[PDB]
Amino acid sequence: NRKKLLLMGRSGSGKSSMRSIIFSNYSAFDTRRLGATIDVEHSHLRFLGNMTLNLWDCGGQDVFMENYFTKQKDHIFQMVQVLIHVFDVESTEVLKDIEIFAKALKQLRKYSPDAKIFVLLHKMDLVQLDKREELFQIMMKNLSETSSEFGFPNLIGFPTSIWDESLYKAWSQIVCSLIPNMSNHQSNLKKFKEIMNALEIILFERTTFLVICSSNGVLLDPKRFEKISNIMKNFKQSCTKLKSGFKTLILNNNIYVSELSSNMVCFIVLKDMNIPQELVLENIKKAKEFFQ
Amino acid sequence: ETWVDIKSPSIPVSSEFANELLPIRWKDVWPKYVARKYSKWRSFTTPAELPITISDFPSKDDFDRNFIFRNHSVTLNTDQEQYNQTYKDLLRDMIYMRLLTGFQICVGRQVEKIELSRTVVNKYLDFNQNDAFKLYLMIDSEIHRITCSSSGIIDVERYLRKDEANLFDQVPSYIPLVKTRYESSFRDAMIDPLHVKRESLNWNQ
Amino acid sequence: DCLLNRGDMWVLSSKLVDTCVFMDQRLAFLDSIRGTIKGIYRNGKKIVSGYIGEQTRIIFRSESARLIFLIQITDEMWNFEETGEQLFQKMVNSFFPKIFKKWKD
Amino acid sequence: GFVPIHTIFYSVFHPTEGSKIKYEFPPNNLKNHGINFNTFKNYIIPKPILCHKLITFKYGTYRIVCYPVTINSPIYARNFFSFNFVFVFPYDCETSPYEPAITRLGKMFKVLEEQNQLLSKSERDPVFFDLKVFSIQDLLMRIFQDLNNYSECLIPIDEGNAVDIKIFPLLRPPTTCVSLEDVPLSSVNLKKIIDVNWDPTMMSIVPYIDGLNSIAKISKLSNSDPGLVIECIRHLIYYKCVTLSDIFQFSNIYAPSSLIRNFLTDPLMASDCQSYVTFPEVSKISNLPLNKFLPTRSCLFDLYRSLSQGQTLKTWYESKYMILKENNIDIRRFITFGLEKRIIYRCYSFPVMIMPKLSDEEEGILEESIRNAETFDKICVLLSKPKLEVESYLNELGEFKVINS
Amino acid sequence: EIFFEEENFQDINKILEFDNDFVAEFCSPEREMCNTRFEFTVDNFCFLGLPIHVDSQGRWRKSEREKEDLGKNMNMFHVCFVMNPHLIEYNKRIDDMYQFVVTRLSLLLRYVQSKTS
Amino acid sequence: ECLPNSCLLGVHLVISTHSGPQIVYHYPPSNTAFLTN
Ligand SMILES: Nc1nc2c(ncn2[C@@H]2O[C@H](COP(=O)(O)OP(=O)(O)O)[C@@H](O)[C@H]2O)c(=O)[nH]1
Ligand SMILES: [Mg+2]
Repeated sequence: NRKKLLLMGRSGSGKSSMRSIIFSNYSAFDTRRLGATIDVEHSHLRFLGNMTLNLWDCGGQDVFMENYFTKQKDHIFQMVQVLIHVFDVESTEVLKDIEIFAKALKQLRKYSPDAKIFVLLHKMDLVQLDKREELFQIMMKNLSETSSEFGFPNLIGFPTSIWDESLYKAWSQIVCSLIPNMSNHQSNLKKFKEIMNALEIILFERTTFLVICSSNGVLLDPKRFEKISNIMKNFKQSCTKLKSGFKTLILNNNIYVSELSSNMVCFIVLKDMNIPQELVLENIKKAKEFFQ
Repeated sequence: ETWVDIKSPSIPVSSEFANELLPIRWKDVWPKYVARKYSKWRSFTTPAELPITISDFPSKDDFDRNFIFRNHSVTLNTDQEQYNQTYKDLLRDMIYMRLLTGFQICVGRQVEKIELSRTVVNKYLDFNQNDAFKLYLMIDSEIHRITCSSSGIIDVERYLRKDEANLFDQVPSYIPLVKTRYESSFRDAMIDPLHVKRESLNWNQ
Repeated sequence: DCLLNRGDMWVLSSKLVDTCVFMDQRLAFLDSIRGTIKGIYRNGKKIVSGYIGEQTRIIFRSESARLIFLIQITDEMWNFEETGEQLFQKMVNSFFPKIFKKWKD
Repeated sequence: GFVPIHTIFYSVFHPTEGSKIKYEFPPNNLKNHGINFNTFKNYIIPKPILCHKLITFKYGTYRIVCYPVTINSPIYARNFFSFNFVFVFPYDCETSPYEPAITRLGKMFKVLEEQNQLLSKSERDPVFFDLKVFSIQDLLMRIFQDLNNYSECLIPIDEGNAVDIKIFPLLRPPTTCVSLEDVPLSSVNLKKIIDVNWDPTMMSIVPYIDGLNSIAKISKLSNSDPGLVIECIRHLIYYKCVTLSDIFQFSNIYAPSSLIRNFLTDPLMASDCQSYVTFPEVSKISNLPLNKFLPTRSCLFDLYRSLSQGQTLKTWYESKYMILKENNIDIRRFITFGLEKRIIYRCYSFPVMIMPKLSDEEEGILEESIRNAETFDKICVLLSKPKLEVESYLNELGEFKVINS
Repeated sequence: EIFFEEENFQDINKILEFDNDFVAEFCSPEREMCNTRFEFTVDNFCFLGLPIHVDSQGRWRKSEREKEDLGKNMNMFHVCFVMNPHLIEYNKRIDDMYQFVVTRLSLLLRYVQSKTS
Repeated sequence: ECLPNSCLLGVHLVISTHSGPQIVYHYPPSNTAFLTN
């Protein structure tokens, strides 16, 4: 179960910043000290307990980018499952970025045409708040007209930044496109939701704290998953100060955050506030071996 | 002696006598058993001051070969006891002024051997418990011993090392040419480096 | 960054008697002078904490001191070493930058 | 000989357009000769695990030597500034002498870049800097031309910095099997080489080097420890000046070698052999009886081949004494010329086991020498006694035999 | 057995103060620097070998299901010898090691990989 | 030098899959201090 993810972009696009924050556990202020990635940096990251991710943090500078599509084209773009192209909105060479993306799409269509393309419009915190979404539209349409040209009828894009929680949503949806047996996880989560009579049950990953699945797939915030992921990353970094690891968290006897297994974390919001804690904890412990 | 006479450079070291080739005045900065391979960069980065204590002293024959003898007797007047200054404060000030010139306080075995062949020698100075202090100080020029009692009559005996045939008169005059940073021509130095020396202070006054 | 007289070192050592210290303990003298116990030795061992007695050879190293350099310019400065380096090239390219980096560190 | 440099180029890491050849001399040499800076660009500008090291690799027929340097400071953009002064040589040479020069050049320019940013500001581009808080081409031309022509350079780059390079040949380290029974020769005149910077021991060893003094004899004569004499002789061997030889006795087993034909095939060996082996006058030693005008080259060749493996010098000299008397031949010089020209060798004597009362130290070193199968020469040197006394002492100690190898 | 003593052991992930990922990176050349000598020197450490790389097609040479997957996915294998010859005998030791050991071993390995993986 | 000395320290088997280069087997796991000295 080896998944080959490519992480490409232009110079200074922030690819290694995403790789460090999501997986290597770096803060937002600690990405300024990062150097320039030379050629391709490989990272073998173990997701859940069975998945292994071969993330290829590519260079992004002009010599490396010209080298990718001429000499190493038979190596970087073969047996590829997911491409993640990072577009910087601070770039003044947007047409060159679109041409680089077109060459990457052409190579992927030539070699491994079953892959999944994702685009992240990074550094979307320097732009003013009023012109963000429209800008995300204005590029994306063009990218769609590019993406449908070289095969690939579908292309999913995300307005991302390292100073908010959108990175977690983008990376969660990128990673979840590779997780096997998602239907079984959804069915078991629905069964547990019916059994415990819970308002919403969300299943994460323990290390990266990315969302894996949700019970639902009073109006609630549509961006609650990424906010909970950011809050849990902050709480893990806070609990590292006490020389220990986070295990459980009970809020108002209504919100239970529990270590479901050695690779997942469950976030259960129930309906009745009068349930004793031990019954919910026991039912959590019974389902610990079920999701394994 | 300031040098050891090697018989020949072609003969090897005798046992491990090279570790005994250390200055006597700076011998106390090194630890008892830590090797010298560690204190290399520490001399450059963080230079060490001259220690207060000295662990060497002349033997009995050296005091009867080349030395002389003087005598002091000091006791503060009634004017200084108008302020809160007793004989202990005078002794502390006198030891303070014996220092700042290069003096080193003598505590160890040789000083005790000299003291017996004439009770407790002191290194620090505590006015609360003890009430009578005796301590030696040593530079190459002269060796002081300061004794005190409850009577307040502080006694200082100084043994001056006599000069050997006027070494500062047997060396030729040597005036180099010094060019400083703001100068542009090599002028003449205004001091003879060889004939300037730390002079023996008149400690009585 | 502070001027202690030799007698000031003597007095500060006199106040540090029958008092136990440890590593990196910032002592204070006259509420302004700062110290740092960077090393306690006993029987050849660098102990973390130690007891200072009447016969403890306490030393006062200075981290801000005056230094004089005397460089000999001779006929040998332009000579070559066996590897292929001039001696003044070693002096101005390997000795002084290293000592300044160590002083800043 | 020193290999000429083929191409020298200065590479820098641009934060937008990547690693590239900033300058190169000769111009368009890499592209004309086939070298491509898209295959080994990851070694010229590497990740900071290979930096500050002497990377030397092979590209086709060209050996590429470089010392990449990466400087970490917040002043430069992306917190790093990477460069490399890369030298290219043909593969079929020895790049050994140029490696310390390249390493020192890289270290010096790293020091200057850390000091006053001599290389970063020379690009005249603010993209190399954060922007929030001297010609390299002429220097490369001068380095290339001066190292190809003179093997030296004193190229000035500023008011206080100069690229100062001299290329020295690499020499083999000397032997470690030098002992107390080996006499040192001197193919060079050591009197005129002594200057003020010599070791004090090497000054004293020089007068007592004449082809007949043993190292123990030199040590006792010059009042020196034998170990420092051993080290000084090793230093003199290191410069190819002093070659060891054997102690000359009249009980040695000198034998012809496989190079005796060099006494005929070398046109300038026999002519010097006539003048070398002859006494300056009619010496009295050529007039003593066996018991009581220059030599012909055929005579000398017949005397060289008369030696044999088992005929000691006493037996050969008393079997050929009219020839060495009429021709006025010094036997010690006769043997030493053959040993220096490697036309005869010595068959060593080995006392393998099967008188005055010597002291405990002498008998201890005697037993230690016998247990290690040391030659008669070393035992004689250590005991300060001749061969006959040593043989009598050994026969008193136990039965033994002599091997002449 | 001396290579596995406590005073003479290092972790599997580290080779001569270098990680396995970095060594596998810089001992894996491009296509232009493969199928030939790879005499690479860092600092008194010659990494020497004859990398064998697949051609434009899937051909290695011209005349459990993870095993077949790795056989169809691998494109290069390299047998790298680490040497530390002295500076005066580099051109002899490296040349004889490449001529007598590395070349024949790597060519036989390429042949056996070409016929039966 | 006629004395034979094959100055060898170890071997690596480095393969390059499509998931990146990797080391499969290196025989001597000793450190630099024991190997060089
Ligand atoms: N302000 C801001 N800076 C960013 C953002 N993303 C990346 N960066 C900057 O990008 C720099 C590092 O870029 P890097 O990951 O090395 O780019 P890469 O090498 O092309 O992957 C850091 O100094 C960050 O300050 C962002 O969303 N906002
Ligand atoms: Mg990067």
